[PDB]
Amino acid sequence: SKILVIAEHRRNDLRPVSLELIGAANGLKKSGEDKVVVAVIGSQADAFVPALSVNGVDELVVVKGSSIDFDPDVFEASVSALIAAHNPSVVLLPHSVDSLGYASSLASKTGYGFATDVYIVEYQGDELVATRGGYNQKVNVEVDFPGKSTVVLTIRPSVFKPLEGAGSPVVSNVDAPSVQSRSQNKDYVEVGDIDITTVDFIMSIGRGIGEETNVEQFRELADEAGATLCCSRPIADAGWLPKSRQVGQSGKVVGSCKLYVAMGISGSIQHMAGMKHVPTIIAVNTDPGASIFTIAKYGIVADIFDIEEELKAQL
Amino acid sequence: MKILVAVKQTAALEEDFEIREDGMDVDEDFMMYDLNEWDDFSLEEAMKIKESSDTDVEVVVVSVGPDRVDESLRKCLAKGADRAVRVWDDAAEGSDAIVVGRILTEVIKKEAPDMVFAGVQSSDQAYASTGISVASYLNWPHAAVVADLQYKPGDNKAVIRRELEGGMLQEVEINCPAVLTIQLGINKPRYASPIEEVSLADIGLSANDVGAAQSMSRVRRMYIPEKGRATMIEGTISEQAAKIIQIINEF
Ligand SMILES: Cc1cc2nc3c(=O)[nH]c(=O)nc-3n(C[C@H](O)[C@H](O)[C@H](O)COP(=O)(O)OP(=O)(O)OC[C@H]3O[C@@H](n4cnc5c(N)ncnc54)[C@H](O)[C@@H]3O)c2cc1C
Ligand SMILES: Nc1ncnc2c1ncn2[C@@H]1O[C@H](COP(=O)(O)O)[C@@H](O)[C@H]1O
Repeated sequence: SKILVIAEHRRNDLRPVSLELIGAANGLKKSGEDKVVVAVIGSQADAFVPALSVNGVDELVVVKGSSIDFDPDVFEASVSALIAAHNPSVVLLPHSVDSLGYASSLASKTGYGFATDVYIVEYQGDELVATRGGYNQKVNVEVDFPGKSTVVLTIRPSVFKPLEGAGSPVVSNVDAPSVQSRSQNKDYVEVGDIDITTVDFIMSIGRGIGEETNVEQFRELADEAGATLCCSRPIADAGWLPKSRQVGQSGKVVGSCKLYVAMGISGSIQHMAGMKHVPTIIAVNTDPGASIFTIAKYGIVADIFDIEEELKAQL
Repeated sequence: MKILVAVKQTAALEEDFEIREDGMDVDEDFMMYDLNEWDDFSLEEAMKIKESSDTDVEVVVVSVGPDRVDESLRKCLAKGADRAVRVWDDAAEGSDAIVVGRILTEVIKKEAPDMVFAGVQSSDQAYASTGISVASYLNWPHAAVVADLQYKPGDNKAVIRRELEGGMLQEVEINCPAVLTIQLGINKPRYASPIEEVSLADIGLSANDVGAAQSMSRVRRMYIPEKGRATMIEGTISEQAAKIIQIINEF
């Protein structure tokens, strides 16, 4: 059998989720003799052969299509042709913004199994069994794929461990199917900064703060504590704090932080992406069912305004 | 000019919910229903286009769901949607994102809109699949995770910005009509807190086209997993705050 992994790159750099999928694939395959095939797609993708010539890769396919970076029409056509060529039992995509632009289009056309944002996967006997979340991550939903010869999964980032070491895949080159894409990529853009929240001590505010006039008391709490003030997405979407202070998947990963104090933040997957590595996490939230409590070291089920005022008094 | 916005009424769970006796879903008694958070933004974006245009723009919201979904659709009309369409038959129970994609497409073929907007994902199941499935069945141009849209009614191209990991955006020029999945923050919905009924027969589908049997995954069970547990600090505000300060210093 073969497992097909689609790598991901952007702005000349390989995204590290690629190596996570290679670990996942190697953990998943049923026998030592099964092969892991990795594809990298892009008009300049030969550049990535060194970075993808790693432990666990049996075959590496460079697909040259019409665009440098991701294009949904090019990726759908290319991945379709790879599945045809390699007959994989399982195809692993990252559950990434790029994959959102085509994975479910690729699955709609076909007789394939499909599930997204998967964080457990195994074979039981010959049966592939995948688990994903339900009801805002309050349950696990365990699924299988009856009678499907090919299953496409998108895989949650930061769950599967990459393998260590070099490898020696058979490298090949193919052209993408000649598809004129219905979109064209234009500039990358960084939107219109004082601090870089690759800092040590963070107090982070979420939607629980209620109204923009409540931001100031937290900025004063962080001031006096010696913390940097960050936020979850709704605060920055509202313009209440700059996008530069946003923690999470489409904000920053707070790589240097040792103490992160999350106030009125539910702990969405996307927020956790930015901060779940922090050694000491304190959550202050009036909802005991909040996901944030599943990663916090310390939990306080209390009103954030009452804690903030007391905290400022005691300091 | 017509913009069609697919909307979902999502379910959130009350505290102390339980799994059904068959183990395939949560007990319905613990569900609270409301419009998906992404759909506030998608609807507001359609309404911004209507407002900017000196020409006429019909904004139609469409949802596939049972009669509870009327509550959410009526609220969409009250906020300025021109028309609201609900599609359902009992045989559609358990239809996954790809099947919902198929049903929405049958409606869109009859409506023949100029753009289709869907949310990036649902707050309940977070498939992040439905809108791009519709694109596939329509064979239309598409882009996911749209944070900005520059579009005039009847143009044959639009410029979008898609939101990437880390904060960067990518400008993309896309052929129109297109399906776009719309991201949080693209705008600020201004109203922050009859319905046309369509059957499967009306859109040329049958029982064998829809439902759990036609879905791309089969649910084996749903269950409440063992998750990480925090050290809960009990006591008064003063001690909870004292606890925090003792933590801050040891650091
Ligand atoms: C592709 C994509 C990218 C995303 N990127 C990011 C990202 O980079 N960063 C990010 O943060 N999110 C991101 N999200 C958005 C994410 O899905 C959530 O919408 C967001 O994280 C929720 O923010 P929140 O926890 O502040 O609000 P909510 O989920 O509304 O939680 C507010 C919390 O405040 C609590 N609360 C209310 N009042 C009080 C009180 N008086 N005292 C104590 N607690 C109180 C509530 O109990 C609740 O738990 C992304 C989503 C998508 C799909
Ligand atoms: N039952 C439904 N009726 C109409 N639109 C839906 C339905 N389910 C999902 N959607 C659309 O898809 C988005 C949610 O994404 P997903 O996570 O893929 O279901 C919603 O915001 C809607 O635009």
